[PDB]
Amino acid sequence: QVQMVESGGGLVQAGGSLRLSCAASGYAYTYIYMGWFRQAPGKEREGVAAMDSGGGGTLYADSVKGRMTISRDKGKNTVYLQMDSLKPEDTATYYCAAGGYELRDRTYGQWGQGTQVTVSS
Amino acid sequence: KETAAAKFERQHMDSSTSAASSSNYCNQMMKSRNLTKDRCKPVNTFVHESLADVQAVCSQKNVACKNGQTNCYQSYSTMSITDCRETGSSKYPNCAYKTTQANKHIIVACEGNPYVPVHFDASV
Repeated sequence: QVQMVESGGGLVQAGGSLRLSCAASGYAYTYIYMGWFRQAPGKEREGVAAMDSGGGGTLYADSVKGRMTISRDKGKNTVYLQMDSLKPEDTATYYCAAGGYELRDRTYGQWGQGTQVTVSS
Repeated sequence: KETAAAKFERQHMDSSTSAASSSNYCNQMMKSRNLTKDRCKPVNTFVHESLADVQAVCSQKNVACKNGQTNCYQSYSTMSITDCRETGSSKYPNCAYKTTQANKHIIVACEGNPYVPVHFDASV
């Protein structure tokens, strides 16, 4: 019943900036944590970034910290990922998730279908 | 080892009965569900609702868990529960409990695919 939508991916160029957007609708409460995970071809799904409903509790994977920024609208079930300078290693399917804790994949119960980001270099 | 989902069912589900009908319910169930084999578990709650109804809580209101983690879910409706609390004179191996039957909202921690309860957090 909850609609998880996430978008903004596609074929992009190394060095460019990119913003991914996610929203939940059909949920009558607030997801405390929302975040972004990604999975590159043949690799394990990994946590990228997460943030709580007050705009804090922010966490990043070591390999993306300083290179991407998560944000959320206050009072809302939205979350965003601003990527400052795409690297080849950022090619992956990016998933938004809601209702878990930090970057613990198994704790999240709502997932978008994933947006593919393919970085040319 | 037992899965987290199966452990929650063993430790916290009693869909066979609508309520605890005897003051010995906790003495019997704490023992029969294997909660007194390693030590007397001091506190435990059983939920007298269908498995489907309890699993549905993972799609209800997101709340914090008592330990500050944030993958807990509070039931929209009250549910039949039995709280088991070890008595003062209880001494392993004869673990003894006070049985309290009530109708309260439950809070569970949820994980996995399918997203199901893995811990019983609280009632309110």
